[PDB]
Amino acid sequence: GHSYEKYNNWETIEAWTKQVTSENPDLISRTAIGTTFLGNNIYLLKVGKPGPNKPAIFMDCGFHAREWISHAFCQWFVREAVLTYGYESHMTEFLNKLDFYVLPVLNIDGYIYTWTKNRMWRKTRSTNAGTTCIGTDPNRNFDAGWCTTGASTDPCDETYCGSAAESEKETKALADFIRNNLSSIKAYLTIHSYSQMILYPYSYDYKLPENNAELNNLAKAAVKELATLYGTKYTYGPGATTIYPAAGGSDDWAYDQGIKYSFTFELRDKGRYGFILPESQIQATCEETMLAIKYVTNYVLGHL
Ligand SMILES: CC(C)[C@H](NS(=O)(=O)c1ccccc1)P(=O)(O)C[C@H](C(=O)O)c1cccc(CN)c1
Ligand SMILES: [Zn+2]
Repeated sequence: GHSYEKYNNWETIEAWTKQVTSENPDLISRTAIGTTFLGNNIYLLKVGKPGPNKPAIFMDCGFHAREWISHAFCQWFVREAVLTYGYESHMTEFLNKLDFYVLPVLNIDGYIYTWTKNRMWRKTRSTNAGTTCIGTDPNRNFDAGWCTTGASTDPCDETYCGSAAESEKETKALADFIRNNLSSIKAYLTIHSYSQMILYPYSYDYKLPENNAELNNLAKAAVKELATLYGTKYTYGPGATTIYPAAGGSDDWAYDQGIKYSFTFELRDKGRYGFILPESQIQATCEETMLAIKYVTNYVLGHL
């Protein structure tokens, strides 16, 4: 069965998306936005109090298969939203005024592979012509300085950028959805681990975003709020200098679409456990991360 303080396999997460929706139809609707290479359904949960128009914030988890705390956070976020609506002032206004588009797992095929074969798998599980090597790095597969830096053109490498921008069914599905709903999406948030960072554009170039000062002030405030809960220290800044240059990322691509608030989160930890974060830290990690997400949400709403 499903637990919010354990890592859940896809079969369980899938059944969870159905159950949590069935149990909260006045706050959640579920749609599929596409299929993965291996035929799994890419679910999207629209969280919020239904109403005409409504702006939105898009958040995805599970870009990279082995980053299990990411998948855990999207689920945690959804429960928080539904349980506290009507009782906590901020979440109530949030869900009244806007929708969160939550995509609990993008790279489902890879996630399954980490459960069944190799816990440290990263990429998708699509085949590549002319080689036995499997998979593309989804966060090198977007049309943002595609494959110009921090990427590989070799299918056998962990940062393979693919045959072309959006060559992967999953990345195409996400890009198609965001393009189809551009007018309403005001912020883009993508969840990864590990390193304890909040990153903003650009990662494919050392150039700074037009609203760099605002984004830095936002990231700084968000990390301060996150630390209030358990003292967890994050760093923040543009992708290229805060971690390293990496072209083709979803956050850079979302920003260049005109989504002015675009962030990558790198959750716990700093490398003691790395990708293999113990389930005993799921609760604390998700709790402090909620604070930063809600802070960003509060800000974005005030600057519509
Ligand atoms: C521990 C994390 C820092 C992950 N890095 S990693 O798995 O150790 C790694 C190791 C070797 C090559 C590429 C990535 P990540 O979440 O996978 C970092 C991510 C990416 O590589 O896609 C990243 C890096 C630079 C900029 C961004 C923002 N678009 C995002
Ligand atoms: Zn990642």
